Formats: sequence, C-alpha cells, structure tokens
Amino acid sequence: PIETVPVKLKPGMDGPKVKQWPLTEEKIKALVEICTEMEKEGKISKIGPENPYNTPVFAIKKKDSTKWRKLVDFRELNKRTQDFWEVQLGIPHPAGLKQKKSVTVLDVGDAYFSVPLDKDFRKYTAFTIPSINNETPGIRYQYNVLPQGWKGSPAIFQCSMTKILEPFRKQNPDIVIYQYMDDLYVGSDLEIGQHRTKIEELRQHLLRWGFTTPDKKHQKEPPFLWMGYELHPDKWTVQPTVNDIQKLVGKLNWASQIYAGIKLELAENREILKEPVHGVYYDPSKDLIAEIQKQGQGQWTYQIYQEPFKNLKTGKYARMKGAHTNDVKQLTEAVQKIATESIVIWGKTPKFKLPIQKETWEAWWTEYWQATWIPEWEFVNTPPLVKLWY
Amino acid sequence: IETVPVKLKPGMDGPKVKQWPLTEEKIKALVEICTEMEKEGKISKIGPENPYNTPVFAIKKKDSTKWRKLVDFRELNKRTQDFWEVQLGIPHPAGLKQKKSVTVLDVGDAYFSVPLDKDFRKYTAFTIPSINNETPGIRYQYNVLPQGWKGSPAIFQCSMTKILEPFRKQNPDIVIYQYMDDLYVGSDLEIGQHRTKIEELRQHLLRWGFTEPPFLWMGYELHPDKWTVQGVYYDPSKDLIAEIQKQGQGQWTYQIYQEPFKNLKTGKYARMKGAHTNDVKQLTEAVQKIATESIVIWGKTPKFKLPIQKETWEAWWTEYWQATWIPEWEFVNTPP
Ligand SMILES: N#CCCc1ccc2c(S(=O)(=O)n3nc(Nc4ccc(C#N)c(Cl)c4)nc3N)cccc2c1
Repeated sequence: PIETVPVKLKPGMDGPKVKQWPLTEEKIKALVEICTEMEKEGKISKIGPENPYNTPVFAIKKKDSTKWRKLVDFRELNKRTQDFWEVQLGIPHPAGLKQKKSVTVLDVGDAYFSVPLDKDFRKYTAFTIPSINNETPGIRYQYNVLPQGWKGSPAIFQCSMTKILEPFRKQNPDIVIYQYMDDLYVGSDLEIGQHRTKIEELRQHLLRWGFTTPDKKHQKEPPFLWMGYELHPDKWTVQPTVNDIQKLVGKLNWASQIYAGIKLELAENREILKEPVHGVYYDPSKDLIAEIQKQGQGQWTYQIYQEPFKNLKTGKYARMKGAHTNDVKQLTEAVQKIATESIVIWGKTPKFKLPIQKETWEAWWTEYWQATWIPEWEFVNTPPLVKLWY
Repeated sequence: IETVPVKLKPGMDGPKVKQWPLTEEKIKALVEICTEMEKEGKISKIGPENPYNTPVFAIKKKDSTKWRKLVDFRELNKRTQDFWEVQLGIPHPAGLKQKKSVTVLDVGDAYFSVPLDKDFRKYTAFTIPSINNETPGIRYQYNVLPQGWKGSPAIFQCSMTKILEPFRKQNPDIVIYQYMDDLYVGSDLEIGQHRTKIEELRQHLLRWGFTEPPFLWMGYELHPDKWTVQGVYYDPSKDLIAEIQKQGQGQWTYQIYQEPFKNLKTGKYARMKGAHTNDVKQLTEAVQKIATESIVIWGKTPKFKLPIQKETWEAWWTEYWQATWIPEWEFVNTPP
C-alpha cells in the first residue's frame, strides 16, 4: 500500500550468482512448506530461468520448537546494495524529557514483512532450494517484501514508520509515540476513555496502511525496564585480575544517576544502594534550575531540578587529566557541559544556582585569554567557598 | 527553461556531515520555514536512499519577525565540481576599497527562481533534528538553485548581467560586485545620493521580478575609507588565514595574511554596549566584520583561527551569526 522506495546497487557491480550446495531432506521439506505459505501470503514469488542470480539458504532449528526458521546468507548481497542513510544517534536520555499520565503498548511484529520492495531490486533476491538427491532442478524464489537480514531493511522500515505516523502526530500533538524492539509505546496525558478511543483510532489507521497490530492487549507490565532504566508513569529509576576493576567501575557509574551519593568506598556504595530513590519527570511550563556542589579533589556533583527536593537528574563531573587545572576553569567546564546536556535532553539551557561570588567571574574574564560562555546565575550560600583565592 | 548540467570533482563522493543538536525555538522556526518552502515547491522530501547529509540551523537577522534558515554547504563547496574557473563568472573589481560608500543587498529570491540540474539534487539534502533523540530528523532537498552555494551565482551570471546593464551604463563609476547572495553597490558620492540610487536599484530589481520582502530591502552601509590604509602583494591561488586574539576589556585584535610574520592587514575591534558580556557575541560580530572586510577587499571569505574552546564555540556561535554564508574556521588552544 505504501509507495516503494527506489533503490539500486553500487555502480559497476552485478547481482549475486553465488553457488549453493544441497541440504537435508527434512530441512528442505520445511523450507518448501515455508515458501508455499509465503507465496500464499504474497511475501514470495516464483521466477523463471531468465534470472541467473542465486543466493544461499539454510534452516536453523528453533529453540524448543518443531518448526525450523529459514535464514538466507545475505553477506554477499550486503556489499552489492548501495549505501543507505545511517544515523549515529545516542540512546535517548533516561526519560528525563516530559511526562505522560497513561501509557499503552502494542505489537508490530509482523510489520517487518508488510513493506513492499522496489520492483527493480526484486530479481536480485533470488534463492534456490534444491530437491532431494537433485534428480530434478529445485525451486527458485524471490522476495516481494522486505527480507530479514538484508542490509537496507531497517532504514526502509524506519522511514516507512515515520511516513505512516506523520499525519497521526500532526492531528494529535499531545500524544507521543515511540518504537522499542517490536513494541510500539504510546503515551498520552488524556483520560482513560479518550486514550482508549485514540488507541483504537491508531490501530484502525495502521490497519488501513497495512501494518498489523494485534487486538489482544499486550501483557507487558507497567515497569518497562527499557535500556536498564525502570520506567514508571510517575518516576524512573536506574537498574538495581585485569577485567574485574572495569566491571565494578562501570556498575558504579550507572548507579550514580538517581541513587545520589555515589563516590574503603564499598561500604558507602552498599549503604546508599539500600536507600530507595526516585526521579520525577520534566515539566515544560516551569523553568529548569541546576545546582552545583564542589565535592573536592577535582570532583563536582550537579543536580537538575524544577522545584526543590524533586530532582530531575543527578550527575558527576571530573577534571581532565592534566598538569594543573584551576577551580573556576573546572566550574565553567562543568556548567557548559550541563548546559549542552540540557540542550540535547530538554532543548532549553537551564538557569544555574552556583556557590560563587559574582565579582570572581568578572575578574576571571578580565584575566582569561580565551572566550567562555557565561549564563545568568544566582549565588546561593553554601559551605563550599570556591573563592579561587589568587 | 532547460536546466544547466553540473557535475562533481571526479573521484569524489557526495557530502555526509553530522547534524549538531539545536534548541526548541530554532527547530520550530526551521520547521516553519521548511513547510513554507515545501508549499512553494522549492524544497522536496527524500527517503532513506539518499545517504548524503548537510547541517542546517536558524539565525536571526536584525529586526526579524521569523528566523532565517542557513545551511552549511562547506563540505559540498569543497567537494563540488571545478565549475568556477572555466565558468569563473566575473573577476572581482579592484575599485571596492577606494570608494567612500558601499551598500550590501540580498538577491536570494532571484536564485530561488531558477531551477537546478536534476542529477545533482541528491547532494543538497539536509536534516532538521529532533530533541531528546526522540525520532529521526526530517530530511529535505532543494529543487531550485540553493543559497550559500557558489554554483548559484555562476549559473545566474547571465540573468544578473541582463538586469544590471542599464544601471552600470548610467554611470561607470558606481560599481556592482556579487558574492553568493551578497550584492555590493559601491559609490563615492554623498550619503543621500547613494541612498537614493540604492533605492532606485531596489525597485529596479522589484520591477524586474514579477513574483517587497522586508528582509530583501534591509541592508547596511560600510565605509572603507574610514579604515586604516598603512598588503604588498596577493596571490589568488594560496588560501589566506585570519587569526583572532582577545585583548582585555572586550577588545579583539585580528590579523589577516597568507604567510606568517607578514601582516596583510591588522585591526582592532570593541563595542561596549552592555550586551557584550557574552564573549561569543563579541567574537561573532568581530569575525563577521573581518570576513566582510576581506570580501570587499578580496574575492573570497578567508580561513579563520578562533581563540575559543571547540564545544563552547560550536554550541554558541549559531544564534549570534547574522551573515548569509559560513566561513571555514579552526580552533587554537595554545596561549601566545
Ligand atoms: N520500553 C520503553 C519506554 C518507551 C519510550 C517512550 C518514549 C520515549 C521518548 S518520548 O519522546 O516519547 N517521551 N517519553 C517521555 N517520558 C515518559 C513518561 C511516562 C512513561 C510511562 N509509563 C514513559 Cl515510557 C515515558 N516523555 C516523552 N515526550 C523518548 C525517548 C525515548 C523513549 C522510550
């Protein structure tokens, strides 16, 4: 139903005619049954001898299942297809951005097989399954939909997803939609009934565009535990020799986000882990406030919050390994780093509450040789002085 | 009309550059501009089959009701064809420096009128990002001659000369120079006469264009003779460099030269407005002034050496930029 995306191969390159070798009889019968079912569903098509291209195929026994899955080695074709649009995107911030009252999840497992493929590129997906004992030529097929394991299937699927869901987001700017693994997560601030009607409308929309989402309600629990972050409608939490030190350092770094106080330091780590914590979500109407604490020895701890006692985020900044580094220089690097992180995560740089005297920064600028970015800030009386001396 | 064939430098692929994150209001303004452009048919969406990327961001000119979109075609300009020595266009007049008055004008809409070659439109794709990495950005490509690309003036040369003949024939001393969108009108007369002639040329252009933008009519004045006079020679082949340094109490000192220890030009700048408290604002204004001065004096915008941290400059240079183009800059982290 959706329009196909034209795609070609790298110039000066030809289709895969790689030789294949015979397989087992039960495996070939399973492959025949799977191919017949796909032909019934339209995901596959028959091609005559005019197409000389051939690609390997093999069956893998599913874990604790009678049926075997078909897998086609696309390693040779992955170097034939043109380059696709790859995006170097970092993992989204731990849900710090915005809040939705109610959340539902849906399944899009079959959607990977509902996207039509380009007509010019179909004949390159040719694979053969030889008959038993090869007394007669085997059966040759090519895909009419996106094939699994192909290089360009994820990018095409993502673009199709975005183009399908653009109008729905246009009509309802309040409702947020994300796609994690095979689960489409929808979040809304509206009431239960309105959210239900909107979800049914979205399901009918996706059916109209051909993508399949089951009627049966998904069994996923409210704690989604996505990317090591326990996610709840109101709050969020972090996950509860030569190689042993790196593992411990990594496990200590992740726990420093919402379990504030992470710095014989094993005892303090165990003590702070015993205290449950939580983090509220960002609110757009209220402005952001970031507070700084000088822990010492080149370490700073920053807390981002809207209102006091409700932290949006917590983090730690450490000085760069050099011969000498001034205290105010570390402070400025920390504040600009927090500003950049807030720009990425929320979009608006926050105002700061720093334990520094106003004239100190003015003297610093009069003395500094580079150019630094300084936002408006309000001094707060805190025991750390960080006067910078002289 | 029939389109003009353009190509690339052989052995060179298209540009792919990462897009830096932007704030909320900048993204809203960019979305509005791009929606208007797509309604006008000068911008079209693309799928994932195009692996070429180019940054885009919004600036704000003085007295702007809406931001202005700006694209960083530096990678393409480096990687596009040698289309400007065989089709060089017009050599820069040597009269720009001696006159007392020169006024800048914007002619971007005339560029937007004429269409581009089809088999090149893939290389001018840009991407508007999203906040919190929530969704992939929105991708676009140009259907007409783009702004900030040096191929547009080279292609438009003929139409530009066709409409510039009467004014130049009126009096040979008043000269016109083109550089990207910028159109410099140079005269050595009184301010009133210069302004009247500038307005005459403005509605001359408006009368030629069948399709009165407030941004188009806005321009600023520059006085080359006000500068110090005190280079011995200049080599067009070599690329020149301009170094910026910070002097106390919001002062800045810039040196333009092709070879070290031989200053082609030296200058100082300062403005004690009170909104100067941002160092990046003062640096951006200084760098724009230096680049405009070099463009009046010489053909091309120079290379720049910025005394600033990489990430701070990268994050806080966009909002204070006001020019129509982007120079090439390099960061220095060693004190003098
Ligand atoms: N698995 C899994 C998780 C699914 C998910 C959802 C959204 C994401 C967004 S997001 O843009 O759609 N988004 N998120 C929130 N916060 C929020 C509030 C309440 C609940 C509940 N219950 C939830 Cl799951 C999220 N606010 C906005 N705007 C962005 C990035 C990454 C995401 C991953």
